[PDB]
Amino acid sequence: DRPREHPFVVTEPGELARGKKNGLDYLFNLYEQAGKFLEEVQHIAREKGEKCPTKVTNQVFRHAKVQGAGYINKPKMRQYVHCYALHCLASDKSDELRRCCKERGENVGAWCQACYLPLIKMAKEKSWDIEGLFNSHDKLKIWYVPKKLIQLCHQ
Amino acid sequence: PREHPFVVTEPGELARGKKNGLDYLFNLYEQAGKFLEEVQHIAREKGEKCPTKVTNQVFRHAKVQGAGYINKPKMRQYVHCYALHCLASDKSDELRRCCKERGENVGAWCQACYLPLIKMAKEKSWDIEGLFNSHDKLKIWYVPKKLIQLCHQEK
DNA sequence: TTGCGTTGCTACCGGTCGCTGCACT
DNA sequence: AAGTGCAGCGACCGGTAGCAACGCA
Repeated sequence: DRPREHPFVVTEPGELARGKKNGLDYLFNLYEQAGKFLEEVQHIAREKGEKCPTKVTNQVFRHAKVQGAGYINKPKMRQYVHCYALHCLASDKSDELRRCCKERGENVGAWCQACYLPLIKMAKEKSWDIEGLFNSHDKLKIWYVPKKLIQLCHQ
Repeated sequence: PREHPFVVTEPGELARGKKNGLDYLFNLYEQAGKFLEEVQHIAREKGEKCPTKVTNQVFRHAKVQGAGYINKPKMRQYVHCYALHCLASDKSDELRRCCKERGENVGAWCQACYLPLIKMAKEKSWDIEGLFNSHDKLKIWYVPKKLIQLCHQEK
């Protein structure tokens, strides 16, 4: 029971998946879901007067799992947060990057390495990486900055 | 079961009854060492990765070897003090002898053992890692976070 | 006995490498 | 199916907060 899911594959905005595979608009939505689990946990925290998370803790993951959403797991969500960042911040540029990678016949893996360079430049436009994630956008607030992003960002 | 609480001691000065001295403390790392030695060897024979340092595996090893008394959090707590004993036993010992006068708790002994360390961080251009890497022992012990930042703050 | 403070160490955090499982010749 | 290439996510890592338990008041 509770089986594995089929791989992601690069899509244009709006585009739907090719059967036994998933699109990137799905991927983004997943994060939004995670959000709605953190919402649920936070409520379960006030009641029972426990400490209120503010971010995605392993708890939340555990929680999604038990309500049957294992598809929201820790390593995946980290694997692709750099991209969720891109989508949230400059959906414009995410969208274009998706097209480019689409018509160049890229796999999802390349996309990941690709999505880095814009973010870097966006940081150059600003300064503090954390700032961006740091409650800059209500959606990106709940997620931790990845380590790699931080070090490389300013180099 | 739960080890007798640590209590500050001069060099030598074997403690008595329901307590353990600081010489015993340091002897714990010495032991940990022989466990890493044992692990390293096994890995070779089992053709797996041989660690340069004391990893969760080693701890687990010892527990099996009935030496739970060597555990992760503890060693970490006191890792900074051991550094001193290794590097400048001279200075460590004086810290200890003084501490017999005031008869403070181990908590004090620790949070104080730092001052002399950071002093050594100077001269060596705050290359703590190098410093640990210098001694034959210590090598096997990951520099603690506090030390880096608490040193870094001064910088 | 009665209660507290200190501290040993369970138990879990946030991170993530690299093994499977899966999709195809 | 065996073989290869991808990628999901199990299965740990290194850290450390904070509860019990013990030893002392």
